[PDB]
Order: sequence, then C-alpha cells, then structure tokens
Amino acid sequence: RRRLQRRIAGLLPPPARRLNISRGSEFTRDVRGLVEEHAQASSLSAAAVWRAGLLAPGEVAVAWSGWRPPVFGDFLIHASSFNNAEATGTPLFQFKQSDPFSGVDAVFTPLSLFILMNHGRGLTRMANLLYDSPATLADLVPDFGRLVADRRFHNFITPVGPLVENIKSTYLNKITTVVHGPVVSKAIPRSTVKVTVPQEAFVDLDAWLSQPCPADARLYVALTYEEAGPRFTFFQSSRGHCQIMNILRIYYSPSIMHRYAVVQPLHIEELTFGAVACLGTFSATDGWRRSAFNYRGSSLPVVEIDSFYSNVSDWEVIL
Amino acid sequence: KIHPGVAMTVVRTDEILSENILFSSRASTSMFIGTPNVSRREARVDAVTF
Amino acid sequence: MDLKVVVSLSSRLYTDEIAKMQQRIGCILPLASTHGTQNVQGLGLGQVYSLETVPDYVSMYNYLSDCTLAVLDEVSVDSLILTKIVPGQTYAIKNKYQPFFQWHGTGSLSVMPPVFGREHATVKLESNDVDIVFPMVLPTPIAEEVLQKILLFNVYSRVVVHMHLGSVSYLGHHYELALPEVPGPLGLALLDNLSLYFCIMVTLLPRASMRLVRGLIRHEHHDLLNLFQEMVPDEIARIDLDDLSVADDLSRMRVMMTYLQSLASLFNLGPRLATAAYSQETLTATCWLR
Repeated sequence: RRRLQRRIAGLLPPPARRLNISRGSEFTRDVRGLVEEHAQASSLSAAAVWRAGLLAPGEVAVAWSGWRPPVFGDFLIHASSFNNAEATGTPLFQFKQSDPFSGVDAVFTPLSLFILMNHGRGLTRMANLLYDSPATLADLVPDFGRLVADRRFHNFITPVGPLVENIKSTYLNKITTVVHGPVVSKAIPRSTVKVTVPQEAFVDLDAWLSQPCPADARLYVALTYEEAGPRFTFFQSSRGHCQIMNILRIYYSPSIMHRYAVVQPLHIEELTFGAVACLGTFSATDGWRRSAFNYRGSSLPVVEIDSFYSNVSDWEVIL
Repeated sequence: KIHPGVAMTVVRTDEILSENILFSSRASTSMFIGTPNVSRREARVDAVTF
Repeated sequence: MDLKVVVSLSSRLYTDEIAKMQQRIGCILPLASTHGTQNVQGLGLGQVYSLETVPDYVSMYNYLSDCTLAVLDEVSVDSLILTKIVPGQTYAIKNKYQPFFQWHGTGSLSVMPPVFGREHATVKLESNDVDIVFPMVLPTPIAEEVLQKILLFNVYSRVVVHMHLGSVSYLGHHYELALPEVPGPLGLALLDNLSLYFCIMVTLLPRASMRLVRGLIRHEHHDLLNLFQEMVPDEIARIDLDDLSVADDLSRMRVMMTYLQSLASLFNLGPRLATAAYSQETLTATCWLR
C-alpha cells in the first residue's frame, strides 16, 4: 500500500492548466514545463530517444493532454496517374477500383479530378498543363460514363484527406495521406502544411450570404451531377451538417432546375443531385488565406487553409 | 413648388468628434491588482493558443 | 486544456436574481464567442428569442448549431463563470431541468430551444436589463417527438385534435408545450426540404411492399395495422393493380436507403450530446459532445 502511493505519484499530476506568472522576462522553469510539448522526431541515439520520450506508452512522456496523434493512409499509385509537381497539402480522393485484388490504388487531386469531368466536353489551362493526356486517367475509372449516368459516382469515390509525403519514385508512387487527425508534415525539419484547394473550385459559403462566431469552421467537399458532366466544388462553412444540407440545397437551387429542364429524369436513378461530405474542421478566424500555385509555365489562384484537422465523413446526398 | 397646407420642423442629429479632458482627484479609488495567471485554451493542430 | 469562461456582468445583481440563477447551476448555456472573458450580451438564447409573443424555433436551432455550448458552474455577484463544451473532452452534465425527463442509461442527449415557455426556463436580470434564457436539454427520442409535434402543428394549422397534438406525453408526466402560429420563412424552408423528401419518397417507393400490406391487412391484424381500421387505403388499390418485379424493386431500394440517411440528417438540427453512465441517484451523467 506504500508502493500504491508511488504508483499514484507516477499517475496523478496532469499538465498545469493554470500557472501564476509574475513577469514574462524571467521565463521560469515552471512555465517552461507548461509550454513544452514533447516532440515526435529525434536523432538515433539513446540520449535523444530518452530525451524526446518516444518510447512512452500511448502518449509521449520523458523519463492525454488533449492532443491526438494523426493516422497515416499509405497509398500506392502509378507514377503516370499523379503529378509529382503537386503541392504537399492537397486533398486527394481514392477511387474504389472494381477488381477484387488490386495492390495499386487510384487517387485523384481536384486538378486531376477536373480532367475526368472535362473530356467528353485559368483552372482548366493549369489542369491540362499538368496532366497531358486524360486517357491515362480516364481508364483508372473503367466505366466512367455508366457510373456518371446512373448517378453512382459519389459512393465509389471516398475522400482521403490531404497529402503529406510524396516520394518521387519512377513507376509506382507511394504517397502518404492523413485520413484522420491533426494534419502535420513528417519532415525532419518539422514544417507546417497548408491544405490547398484551387480557387475556382472553392466557393465560400459564409461570405456568399454576406454574429456568433464559432471556432471550428468545417470544409465541405461537394460532388454534384450536371448536364455538363459532374463537378467537384468545395465549401467552407461555420455551421452544422443540418445547416449545410439546407444551405447547399439553397445554393444549388438554380442548378437542379437547370439539369431538370435540359434533361427529364426518365428513370428512377437520375434523381440524386450528388452528395456532400465533411472533410474536417479548422479555425474560423485565420482560415483560407489566399495564395498562388506556380507550375513551370502558368499560375492559378488557390486557397490555402492552414492548420487543418482532417476528418472525413460519409456521403450525405443533396437532392 | 407651391407651399402645401402644412409645415414641418426638420429635426436631425449631428455627430461631433471631440477631444475630451478627464480629471480625477487623488486617491479617489482603491483597487486590488490580481495575479496574471497563464492558461491554455485550445490545442489547435499546428498552434496552441495561450 | 483550460476551459473556463468568466462572464463579467456590467452591473451588480440582487439577491433574488442570485438565488434564482443559483438553482440553475449545471444547466447548459450557449455563448457568443469562445474566448476567455465575455460580456453578458450574447449569452443565452435570449438574443434570438426576444421578449415578444412570436417565437421561431428553427432560428433558435440555427443559432444553437452556430454558437458554442457551455455549462453553468459558478455564479457570483457582478460575474458568473462558465465551462465550455469543446468536442474531445468528457463532461459531467447534471439533470437540473424543471420539466423532468428521465434520462436513459447511455442514451443520447439533445439540446433544444425552450419549448415549455419563455417564463419557465429563464432568469430575469433587470440589473443588466437583459434576459438569460436556458435551452432545454432532453433525451433524443423525446426531442424527436417534440420536433415532429411542432412540425405537425405547423402543417395542420390550415386544417382545424389540438390537445392530441399540442401536448407531449412521457412516462414521468405528460407536458404541454408552447405552440406558435407561423415559423416564418425558415420553418417553411425546413418543411420545403422535407416536402421535397416526402414527394420524392412517393415517387420512388416500391410496390411489392404495398402488395404485402394489402393482403396482410386482409390476413393479419396488428398494432402496426390497427390505425388503418381494417380499411386498405385506395392508393394501395390503385397502385397494386400492376405486377411485381424484383429488379425494379432493388433499383428502387438503392435510392430509398440512399435518401433515408439524408432524411435522418434532416432531423439533426441542434447539437447532439452522447451520454454514458447516467446515475438516477445523483442526476448527473458522464457525457461528451457528438
């Protein structure tokens, strides 16, 4: 029962939520013990490993705090199907292939997802500048025309969250993506990563309406079905999912009667006007700082959401 | 431009940006200064906000 | 992580208002911002629910999903403190709500605009000349019953049966609730989206299940069948005249179950609380935000 006191002394003290500072100039060891977060990468020695505290079970502790470690999705793709000149923080989309055993998956940037919609019928200049041939992408989806035709394209593409690591292999590329959790880059100088969505595909929804300001403003990706081929739009909102399907129906109110007026839904499966999915949360204050993405030839505008917490969801249909 | 059968008294308000002077006597108010305690609000995924 | 929001009142507070607020300790309150300190305006549901005769419940829902949520723990004179509810943390939420809904073991709580009256869940603060009202927190099935009773009174308003609709019934007690007359454009927009959903339901609904229930009413009597009063509806007669085909039925059900998930999410307005281990002797529940 005296070893119980030693075990509870090892178990009790949480990190300090409050600390009475006197001056900021002194920088006491107590406030340093408050503000310090244990790292995730260190050199390969016993001293550096024991100092960073990687070997602690569950969470890092030198020899729980509201932080969750991220999980990484490991994807193998063909080197032709992806452009190695992509930015780091760009959200991708794994397409569920129809073979029983594949080994190689199929992911799509929204730049690459644009040229599946374009052919058969600015942003498109950069998209056709990056990927030269759509036919090397339009066979990854084997039957794209049927799948768009019976409106079952939303349930075959699931989002995967932004990219973090892209090794530059020659035939079969392996990329790493954060499917859930705090998006942070795995680089030895730990640098931040900004989720980049191209500007013409990212229309804001707070300023589209034009007082209670919340913290977590979610980012919604939205597949819709158009007569000009499907479209992949991105919506930032500071509201709930219950709010987001109502306001997205109101936002798509001209487009539904457009698709109805040009084409009568002669069968029963053409009623679905696509679906939406929450890609995760970020801070509503310093969200979506505009920036640019330069290729060798041109440059398109692209939004840069910073400090994204990726959290995918299932597809909620729009009608 | 003829006169109607009635008149009006136009009231309006005019805002004036002044430069005030505040006087206050010695020892008018006793105050207790607390302690500047520091906290952690949010562990956002790249920046923590104290 | 430190979640402590102190709300400084800009004036004092009398002892009766203090004793009235002190009974409502542990009840959920919404906030304007998520910052450290706040003023008293923006607190509570009172800024959208003014001291008027006309309510609007769906606008209070749109407020509640927009704003954050907090629990009232310490109230003093000139300042009262609140504890925020951020997703990821686990909280102890006491059942200090006057219309006593008994809570389920590990069920799901659900916040709510005040359906049992303005004067019932409020505190009158003449000292800061504002009003703090308290959002109702009730379990999710009774919340769905209240929401559908409100929508059913919204649709039956051009017809009239009132007290059979205008009063919720729970095993603890049956309660009356305040019935408005018009929700303006927002409740009608919610009914518009639900009308889209219902009309597309009666487009794509299968016919073999009607052929089941038409013979089944003629075969069996059940508590799922007593409300037809042993009279098959005429639409079952004038739809079941066609034949039965399994391929078009599987084509119909692949849009039926696709739309019913979104119809389920058309009732998730207002944030939802996922609870666990509610003790009926201390009236508190270890609960966290869903």
